[PDB]
Amino acid sequence: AKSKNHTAHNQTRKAHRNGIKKPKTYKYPSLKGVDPKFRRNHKHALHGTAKALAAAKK
Amino acid sequence: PSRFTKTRKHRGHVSAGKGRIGKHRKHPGGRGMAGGQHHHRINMDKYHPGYFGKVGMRYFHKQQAHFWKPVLNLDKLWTLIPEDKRDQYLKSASKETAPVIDTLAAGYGKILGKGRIPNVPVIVKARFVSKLAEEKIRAAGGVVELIA
Amino acid sequence: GKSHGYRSRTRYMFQRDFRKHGAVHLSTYLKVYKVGDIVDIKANGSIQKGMPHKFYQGKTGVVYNVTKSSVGVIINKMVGNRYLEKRLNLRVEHIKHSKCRQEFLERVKANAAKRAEAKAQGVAVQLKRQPAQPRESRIVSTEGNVPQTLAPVPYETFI
Amino acid sequence: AISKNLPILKNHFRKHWQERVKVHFDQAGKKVSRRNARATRAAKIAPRP
Amino acid sequence: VLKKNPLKNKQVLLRLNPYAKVFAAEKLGSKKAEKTGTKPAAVFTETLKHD
Amino acid sequence: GIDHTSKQHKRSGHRTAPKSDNVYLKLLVKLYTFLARRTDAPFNKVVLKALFLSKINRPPVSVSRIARALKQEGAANKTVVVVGTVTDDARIFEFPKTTVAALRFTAGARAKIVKAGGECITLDQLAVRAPKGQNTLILRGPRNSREAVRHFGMGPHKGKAPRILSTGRKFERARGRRRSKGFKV
Amino acid sequence: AEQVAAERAARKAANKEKRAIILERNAAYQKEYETAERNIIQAKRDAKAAGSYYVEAQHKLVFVVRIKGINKIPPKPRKVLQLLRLTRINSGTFVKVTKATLELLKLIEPYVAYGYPSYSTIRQLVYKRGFGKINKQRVPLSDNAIIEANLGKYGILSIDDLIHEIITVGPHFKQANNFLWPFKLSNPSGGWGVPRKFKHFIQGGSFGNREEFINKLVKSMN
RNA sequence: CCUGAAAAUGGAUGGCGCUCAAGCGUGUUACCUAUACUCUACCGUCAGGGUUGAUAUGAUGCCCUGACGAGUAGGCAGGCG
RNA sequence: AUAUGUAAGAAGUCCUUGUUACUUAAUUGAACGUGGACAUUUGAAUGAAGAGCUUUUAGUGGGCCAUUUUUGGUAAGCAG
RNA sequence: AUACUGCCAGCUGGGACUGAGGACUGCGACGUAAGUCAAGGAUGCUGGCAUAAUGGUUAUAUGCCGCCCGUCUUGAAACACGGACCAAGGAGUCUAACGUCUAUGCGAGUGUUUGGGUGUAAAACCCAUACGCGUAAUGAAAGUGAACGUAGGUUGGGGCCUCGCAAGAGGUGCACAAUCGACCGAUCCUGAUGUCUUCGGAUGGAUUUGAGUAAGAGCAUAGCUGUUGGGACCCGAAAGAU
Repeated sequence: AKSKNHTAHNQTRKAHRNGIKKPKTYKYPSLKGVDPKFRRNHKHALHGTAKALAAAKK
Repeated sequence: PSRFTKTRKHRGHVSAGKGRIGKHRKHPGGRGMAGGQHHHRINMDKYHPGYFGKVGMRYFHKQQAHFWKPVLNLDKLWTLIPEDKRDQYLKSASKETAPVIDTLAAGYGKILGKGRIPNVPVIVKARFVSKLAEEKIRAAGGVVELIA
Repeated sequence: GKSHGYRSRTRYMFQRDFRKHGAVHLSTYLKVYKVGDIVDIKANGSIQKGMPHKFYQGKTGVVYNVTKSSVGVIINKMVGNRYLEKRLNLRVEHIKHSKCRQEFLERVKANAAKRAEAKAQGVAVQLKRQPAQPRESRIVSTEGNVPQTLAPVPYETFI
Repeated sequence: AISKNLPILKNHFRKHWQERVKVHFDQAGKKVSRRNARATRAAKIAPRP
Repeated sequence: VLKKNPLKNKQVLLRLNPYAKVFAAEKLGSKKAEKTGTKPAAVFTETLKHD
Repeated sequence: GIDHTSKQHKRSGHRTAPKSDNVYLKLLVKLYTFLARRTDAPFNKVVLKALFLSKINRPPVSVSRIARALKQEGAANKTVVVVGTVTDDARIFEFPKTTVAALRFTAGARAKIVKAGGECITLDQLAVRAPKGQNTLILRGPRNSREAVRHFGMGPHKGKAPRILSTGRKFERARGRRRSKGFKV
Repeated sequence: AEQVAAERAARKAANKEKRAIILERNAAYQKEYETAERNIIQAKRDAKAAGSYYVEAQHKLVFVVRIKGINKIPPKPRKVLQLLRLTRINSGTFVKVTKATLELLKLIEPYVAYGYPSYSTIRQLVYKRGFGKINKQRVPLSDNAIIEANLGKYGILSIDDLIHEIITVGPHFKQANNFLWPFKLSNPSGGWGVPRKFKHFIQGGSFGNREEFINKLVKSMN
């Protein structure tokens, strides 16, 4: 017995019930996937700023 | 109890909550862990990665008592000293009368250094010790004496 | 059987252009992309490395990573009932700066400039854009513009 | 047979386990019988410990 | 407890609109206007009456 | 007919009237509904809803957590307020003279506080001393560190603690968990 | 705290002062209304005098009433009817006329009748069926205090102040218009005047833009 | 409008019947009536609020305001036995 | 044509570096910063019925019919 | 000086349905000064009848409407299946191990109940062993084992810490989310003093990795729901075996 093969009928309606919300955005995205050379250097630069800031507001 | 169950609330409704089309049949997908590689693969892989196959070496006649080595962290070390004398020991922190902490007598095999003991000297009797836990104990003025 | 390869149904999408084949003009390699830049994706069919998937043709994203020849682009893709964050490693030939983005930045500076001029005198500059408004009343003079009367034409064959 | 995120269990009940089920209903009964046996036994050896 | 509609119930009308007294008294619903004979140009009637 | 934009007859989704049958908790609720309505103090509003919270949503607060809270600058003399149990921490060797208001204190927690010379008051005593929540510092315990939550969101490439009974070699450390056996997650 | 005359005298005096300025403002609106309509008339006469044609300004306000039920509406006009607050048949709202809102109206054309309301029908709409959205609740206007308590920060103190902000589309139209609950009109008292509603007004139907004939339809619906 | 235009029980512009129609094209109105719209009452649900006031009124009590109500499979709740 | 991506700002914008082991010929930049200048217009419209988020679990996993687009078929109350 | 259009907070009539709601308040109107009013919901007057007269119930008639229920199904009144009728019986249970949630006790602990002691005798009550789970992870393992920072920095963050009399900031920020770090184990590297010269072991690291640490949260009992094994919601094979 043959059945129905495929239809996207009702699929858009289902996807809109509690649906298509955009992904929540953040300040400070994850530094994964960015260049390690930039990541390694960024770690040193952020460290110095925290030390530099701490000295200023001692 | 029976009177709070939904079986009472399904009385009068034909299918008892199991549906008219796909009913409550006996074992529609197999029994127990059947088909875990075949038709339950989508569940096994999602929730139980690592389930199939073998990983390491075998150990015949493994006696669990051999590996009995409960750990005592340094932040918990002063809980072995009894409460009545504990206050006396911290306030009278001094060599030549340091409390003796028999860690094995309490039921611990190894002593780990989770850190921040007070600088009160303590004698710590242990079977096994961690490098940092002995380091921190000396910096508090105390010592670790290995007990068999 | 059915066929769904990486570049299926890309016959005209990845076609180069009419009288625009061959080597790419070098200004595309002179454009600079920083993290946060809004870029469009138009795949160049001559350059086969760092090629976006056909889904990403015409998609606009934000740069998050800058490598030797490529930029990481974040693109929101609709998968089912929610958008998923996708990260594209695209060579520069397949992207260009969004022009609307650059136009809005000029408005940001123009809005700040207009606020500076108005703050000198307080004339309610009203930086906010407005929709096209219904027309105001006007008077149409007829001198030299006498109305010319029109009628429906009769039907005729013209064959 | 296998369904949503749960611990995988091993309940060994594929034999005729229901025949070999012992409920210790006589916990109270055995304790009383044991104390009686201790009581009578001590009497028979009346001075002994 | 009960909504009363102005344009009926003159009392609720006067509560909302104190000017309803003046508008009524001066009959500003029926107010005359002065007249002056500003005649449209002869071209305007020729265009309208044009066949 | 109405073209409805949202679901009709939708319940609020927050708790009111705590699920507990404890009369003394209900007594504290009726006191703090009154305060949250007649005082305009935001402190009374959060205490009222905190009293509705379930046990997992009221994680314990150790005296260590309170001692760190009292080390905030300007916070040494504030009244530490916790809606739930205050537990005793043996990992500290010094406790300040603070006042702590809480639903419950463990024996060690209460003994620790009174020995340092402070007070262990309930939330009805705090209300008499601070009807507007003056000079208070609300302490909440760690809610995402309990055992159940580390299994939430479990799936491929999530790192979320499988639901497992026996732990060790040959208990889900194989195909699907390492590249030497098939693939890794 | 004897409290018989002192407190009530001040409140009535404050109410009396608010009435005097509402009276003064309503007189000014009537003068402005009458001036604008005559000035349009005078301009048409003057253009005719100088051989020219006076083109009246495009209407700035439309009243749209949903004339179709809620079943079988495609998603895009259904979204537009929701953003225009027309979720029931015969529900009506005012719309400030702009290209952004005109394109909205052309999308929902098969489902609504709209046009250019005059001052008379707006006054009658607000007086008869006027409800404010207050704390997400539909409370009848029925009093000047109810508008002043919710739109007084924008200077709208009376019902006529609210009507004025609608008829002559003012700077605070959006706040004044959204304050009004969507108008809930009846079916027309004498009918729709056509055998079939669901054709365009131009085609002898009922939907779409009927420019000034919305006044007859709305007044018979109100 | 007529011819073209033939199927099997007796027979169906729904039927009667209708011929300057009660037919057909069109225009103009008047009129009829849905569980729809407007208004009002009452039930319920949900939401938002008020209320520590007198020698009467447990504060999940009392009260105010608004909106809403189709339902198989199914879920939950409050109840009945 | 219809459909479709993005943007229309407080995580935004205007200073000789403040940091770095990255980068530059180079205080050149890159990224992230400290201090400074910006609530009724917070940088189109309309609406928003409270946002956002989590856990857990039922049923379902035979579909069918308008209009429009459309494939196979003479066609079908046919198949897709 | 008019069959058209628009407006009137213009006027004068004729019908219908409704009367919700306080032991005391509001907004207003009307005379130049006892106050009245159609102004936050019906009163006044007058009849007839204290009874099946109104009304409830039920039977019939009348007007209009109304296919037989359950089931499977896209679709049932079906020329689909079960059902001649009635009574009684008749179908998601209990247990072992559990997931979420919730309630309760105690809390870095928790669980008395194998047992012992008692007892008004399977109750109840009591017990300063052990054991289970938790308090440490990670690695196949041998093994090693969680703060040089106020248990870190950044963003947000409820609440808290002044008021100034109608724009109105700053400080502290323990839940939690995002993020950059730090610590423990594994992997891959460096291999210092020293030394049964072949052992020993980093302070130095790495787009590596862990179900980790980073001032514990768990243990126990109960309940709904869900899971697995069980006869497993109830009934039902053709078979197979001794």
